[PDB]
Amino acid sequence: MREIVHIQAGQCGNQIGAKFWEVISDEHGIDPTGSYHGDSDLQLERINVYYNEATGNKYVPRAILVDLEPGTMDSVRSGPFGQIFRPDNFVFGQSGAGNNWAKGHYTEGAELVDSVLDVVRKESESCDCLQGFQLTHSLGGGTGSGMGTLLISKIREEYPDRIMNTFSVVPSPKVSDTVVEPYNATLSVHQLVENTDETYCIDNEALYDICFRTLKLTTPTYGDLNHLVSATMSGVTTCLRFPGQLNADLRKLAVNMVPFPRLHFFMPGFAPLTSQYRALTVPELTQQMFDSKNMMAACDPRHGRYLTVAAVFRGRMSMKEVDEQMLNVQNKNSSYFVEWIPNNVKTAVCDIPPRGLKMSATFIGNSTAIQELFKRISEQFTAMFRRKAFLHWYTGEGMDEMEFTEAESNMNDLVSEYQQYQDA
Amino acid sequence: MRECISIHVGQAGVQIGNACWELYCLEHGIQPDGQMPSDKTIGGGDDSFNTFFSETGAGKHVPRAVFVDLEPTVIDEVRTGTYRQLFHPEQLITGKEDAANNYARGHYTIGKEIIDLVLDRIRKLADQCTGLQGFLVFHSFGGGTGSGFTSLLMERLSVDYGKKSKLEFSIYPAPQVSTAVVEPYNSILTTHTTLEHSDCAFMVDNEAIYDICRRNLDIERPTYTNLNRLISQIVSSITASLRFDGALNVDLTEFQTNLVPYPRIHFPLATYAPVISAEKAYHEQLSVAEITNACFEPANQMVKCDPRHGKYMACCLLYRGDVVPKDVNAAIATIKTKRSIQFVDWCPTGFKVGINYQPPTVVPGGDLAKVQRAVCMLSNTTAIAEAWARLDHKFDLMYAKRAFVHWYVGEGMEEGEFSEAREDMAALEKDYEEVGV
Amino acid sequence: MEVIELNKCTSGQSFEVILKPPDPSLEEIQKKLEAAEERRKYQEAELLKHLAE
Amino acid sequence: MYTFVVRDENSSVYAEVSRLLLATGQWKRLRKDNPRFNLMLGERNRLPFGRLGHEPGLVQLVNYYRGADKLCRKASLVKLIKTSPELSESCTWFPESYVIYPGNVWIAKSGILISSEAHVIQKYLEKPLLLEPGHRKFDIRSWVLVDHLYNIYLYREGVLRTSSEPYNSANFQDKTCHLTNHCIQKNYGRYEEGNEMFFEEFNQYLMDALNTTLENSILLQIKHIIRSCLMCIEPAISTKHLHYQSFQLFGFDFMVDEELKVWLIEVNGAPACAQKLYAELCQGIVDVAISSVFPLASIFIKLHHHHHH
Ligand SMILES: Nc1nc2c(ncn2[C@@H]2O[C@H](COP(=O)(O)OP(=O)(O)OP(=O)(O)O)[C@@H](O)[C@H]2O)c(=O)[nH]1
Ligand SMILES: Nc1ncnc2c1ncn2[C@@H]1O[C@H](COP(=O)(O)OP(=O)(O)CP(=O)(O)O)[C@@H](O)[C@H]1O
Ligand SMILES: Nc1nc2c(ncn2[C@@H]2O[C@H](COP(=O)(O)OP(=O)(O)O)[C@@H](O)[C@H]2O)c(=O)[nH]1
Ligand SMILES: COc1ccc(CNc2c(-c3ccccc3O)nc3ccc(F)cn23)cc1
Ligand SMILES: [Ca+2]
Ligand SMILES: [Ca+2]
Ligand SMILES: [Mg+2]
Ligand SMILES: [Mg+2]
Repeated sequence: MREIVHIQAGQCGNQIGAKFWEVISDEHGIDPTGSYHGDSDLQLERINVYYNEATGNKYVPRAILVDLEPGTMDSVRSGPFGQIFRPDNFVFGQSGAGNNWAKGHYTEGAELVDSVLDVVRKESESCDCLQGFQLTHSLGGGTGSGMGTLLISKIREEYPDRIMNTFSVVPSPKVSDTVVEPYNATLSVHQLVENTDETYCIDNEALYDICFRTLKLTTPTYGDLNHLVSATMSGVTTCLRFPGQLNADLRKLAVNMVPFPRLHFFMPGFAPLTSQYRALTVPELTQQMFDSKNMMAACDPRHGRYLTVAAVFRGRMSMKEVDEQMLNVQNKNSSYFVEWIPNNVKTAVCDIPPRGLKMSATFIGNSTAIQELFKRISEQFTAMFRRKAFLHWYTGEGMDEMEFTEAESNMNDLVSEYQQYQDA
Repeated sequence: MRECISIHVGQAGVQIGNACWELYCLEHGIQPDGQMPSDKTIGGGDDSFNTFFSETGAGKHVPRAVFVDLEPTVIDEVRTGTYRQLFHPEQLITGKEDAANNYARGHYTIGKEIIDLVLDRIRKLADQCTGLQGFLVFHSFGGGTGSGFTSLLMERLSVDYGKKSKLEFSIYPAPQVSTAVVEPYNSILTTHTTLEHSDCAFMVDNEAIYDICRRNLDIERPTYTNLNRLISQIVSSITASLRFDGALNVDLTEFQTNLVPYPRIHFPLATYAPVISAEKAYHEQLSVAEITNACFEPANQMVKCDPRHGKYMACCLLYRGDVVPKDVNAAIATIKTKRSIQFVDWCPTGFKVGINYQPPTVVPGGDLAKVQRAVCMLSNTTAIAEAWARLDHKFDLMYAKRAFVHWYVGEGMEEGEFSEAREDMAALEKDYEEVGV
Repeated sequence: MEVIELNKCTSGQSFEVILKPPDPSLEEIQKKLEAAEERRKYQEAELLKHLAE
Repeated sequence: MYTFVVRDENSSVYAEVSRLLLATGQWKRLRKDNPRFNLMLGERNRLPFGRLGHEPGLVQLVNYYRGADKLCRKASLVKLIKTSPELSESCTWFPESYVIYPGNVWIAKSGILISSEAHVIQKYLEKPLLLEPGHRKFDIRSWVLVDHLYNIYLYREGVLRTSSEPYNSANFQDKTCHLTNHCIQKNYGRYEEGNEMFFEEFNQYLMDALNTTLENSILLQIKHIIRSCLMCIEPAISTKHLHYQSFQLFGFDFMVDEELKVWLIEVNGAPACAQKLYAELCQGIVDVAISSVFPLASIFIKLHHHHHH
């Protein structure tokens, strides 16, 4: 198990997905045209996980870029690292999806999906041992949300034994394109609960607050939020992209993180938060990554309990000190980790730090406090749905009110299920 | 002589085999290409070391070893590494997809598709043997392959070679170094399915070995390299009598007869001394009395537990180096008057001693210091059930909530096999308690 | 303290000292491996039937 | 910020040690099935000693010494004394005792039978020491605390648990005058409150009535019996060089005969303290047994005697 196939869908999907390929291409010594001008052999040892080798020792991202309009994807080709992506993997429609889940899932996107699956199958075939798929998308618009979840469903049909990962950007009124976002998100969460093994919940609420409160950006752009997203994505893929004892794969992650199959919504965290000169001591990384202020999902982990945790330290540091500090927070806050999964915190260290920082920590948590996120979206949803507001946009593409009711019910069930283990 | 086949399954089994076979080669004077200058019968022999090595007409000495991993990366390091020419490609078996820390994936799913390839390569070695005794199996309790694929192999080895002895070398899981949360499920699952098929099993608790490395070798944070090099000295102590001239534990049946009167209770506690740092400038060499006494300290055991609050059914002192009978008896005399060494009413309170004059060999540029004398005590004490109770509690905790169970079921297994396995262990713990009080 | 069965050779010596006296078949196996492939294959059919809906 | 768990709800002593610990700021309590504790305050039956000291990052301490039951069950204490060379069959301070399973007066116990006709049978002390005015029997209770280093700490306040009915040679069935237990009595508190005479008082009585002191006539022999019993089992129970550590509180019960000779009746593995003496004892447990292992931001005598021979 090595090769992953990456798909990015919609405005958000392709914006954050572009930053991901920018960040990791720098980490693996690949340049804006595709050539390797590195220095360490550790950079190329598992370059195969995310890149294909090409004619002339070029490395080509195993990346499929999907949108229902060409706006965002002409920007990706324009932008700093655009010329690296394989041009056949740009698969785009013309009319877009108007922030409408139904258009993504049932009408506009249905027209386009079979072409995306031909590129998926192309990349899937020239793979020694495919472990799975990761998708970047938001849940709030129509393409990345509705079409994205349509893809997932199709990929599962054709490759029912491979892993499915999402980086799924959850919406907030604090960073809001349209009033129908809670609808779109609730329709997609219903899909994600059934058809993914792992989902990283990137809440835009949490990114806005990190940007505002902790980084002193008064007027935060999507660029400022995506700076935080690509550093988190860099962190939660480190163990796949580098060595050397942890034979870490997506299946192993799924097995150890997910005690119950529907409860696979991970809260990510990063330390230190940036946009420095003083490197952080291991105690500080350990305090910071576990801090609510450093979570990429707007949930207080003190309101819930940690089912499982996976922590990843980057830089040159004492592993003695890393165990000591990781054991200190467990022993000093033991009520917040479930007694009925012994040794639920697993920690790893990797010598290569990220660009900029001498040392950093990335956190992956399956906390029951994630319910707060689904409760927040369940509330915004009901505010509108109890008066059937804005529904005509969805019923005009053939959807029924019963489908909204179903979806509202699955999410509220998810919330009940997370609440069940907080009290056990 | 009668030949022995070593089988190494999973990362843990394979890396520990590497460490053992390296050490075996240094001990017998065999070199990385397979040449053994001191051997004069070229192309064959029935010497003690031939139990573990075969010979080619070119003069190469070849392990009676099979390495098996469901994924290639760890066995690739044997293929491309310092002892690459030592092994024959057909001895080294790899898949493409590991068991993902899941007993049931390694046993039922990925197991099924490779069991016939492995048993065929085992038969290729068995058919070079004039009188096979049986098997030494190396594996982890906690890995998906180590647990899951091992237990299917043990089931088949009983069917295909029913008259032969099977010894287990087993790594009991330790949270300090453990890369998975479901090892308690994997360990109880494999222990149940393997119990009737193993004749004698030596548990090694990574916790114990890791603390031995911190405390006695001054290693800040022990790697697998550190743990394994220490484990191979212990393994080597135990298997030396199969590879050298002597009259104790000369075949695999004698391990069972000396160490295992009641056959389900077949988990002997290994204790080992002395472990001394190669970076220690000044070391006062320890005597027979001192190191025989070190064998009744819990801090030197392979599993942490308290033999004082238990009973022995057998003890075996395996000395290496400058030791003579009368020094051992004088040490045994002293120790009996101090310590709590209560035996079971039906067994003779005694010790079977074995001494080999050649002192322990150590890997050059390794962590262990060369010593004038070392000893490995093999005692079947009821105190080792402490290890089962801990592992059983951790299983109870997770299983009450059905946590992670769905991953196993999804590979075809039945929720029933969990409580079935756990009831056998419940019975196992109750057997130890009868004998022990 | 009686020191019985003393055997010596040039590479070592051994003795006892006494302080005080007192399997399923190839059918059954290939069967239940295949019953777990039944249930694996049922589970996957139910998935593909649900996806067909 | 040390952590602990409580698993005996009946311990009056360790209810108070629990309360004293919380009211500090540096000790948090946890739920009984959390593994991540420094201190266990464990259970009387089936304490899982084989799960302690396997939590990386925590030092673990427990308030029982595994194996100490060999001193606290009566049947095994008789067996330990008869069989151990350091307190032989010719042990001058233990009542001649025998074990058979389910001046020649005896007692039987583990419902109690004092007779000559008829578990453990034990010689009955026909001529015990009697307190005047009263003409009445008593037993002494000494509290002893063994820490993690096997220091043996005798607590300076013992207690006489008195009888309050004149003692009778010819009449054995009347239990209020022969059995001096604090329960069996409830003249319950005629001569002293609750049938308890502490040491300052009992010393003065001896001074006045017998022309001696408690130290010389009784306490030297108590200190010798405690030190002899615990040093005997030390190799079998010491937790020096072990992966978890133990302390324990014991209650030794004594009888003084008419010529001032002390006899060991029984050792108790889960004793309760006397009402007055809780605060002073439970504080000293924290000082000596617990805070020695887990330091923060005397009332005992230490029993040690290295005579050279
Ligand atoms: N002593 C020692 N323990 C090891 C080694 N490798 C892994 N372990 C331990 O063994 C357990 C994990 O089992 P592994 O052998 O890695 O798993 P595997 O058999 O390779 O199976 P999968 O990876 O599940 O397919 C944990 O308790 C590890 O700490 C090693 O080289 N030496
Ligand atoms: N051999 C003997 N001679 C004189 N009195 C004796 C005796 N054996 C027991 N007794 C008396 O019987 C009473 C109770 O017996 P014992 O002390 O054995 O049981 P117990 O369980 O009540 C003590 P504890 O519960 O405090 O540990 C004591 O007050 C003691 O004085
Ligand atoms: N963090 C982040 N959120 C985004 C970005 N672009 C859009 N969003 C959010 O995504 C949602 C709208 O989805 P969008 O991707 O534009 O729609 P689609 O193209 O139809 O899939 C809203 O919640 C936006 O706030 C981005 O680059 N970063
Ligand atoms: C109980 O938590 C876990 C146990 C096992 C795994 C599998 N692999 C993995 C990972 C990991 C796996 C896939 C992708 C990204 C990752 O960062 N990160 C760690 C860190 C430590 C460690 F021991 C294993 N890790 C994950 C979580
Ligand atoms: Ca159209
Ligand atoms: Ca030869
Ligand atoms: Mg938009
Ligand atoms: Mg493996």
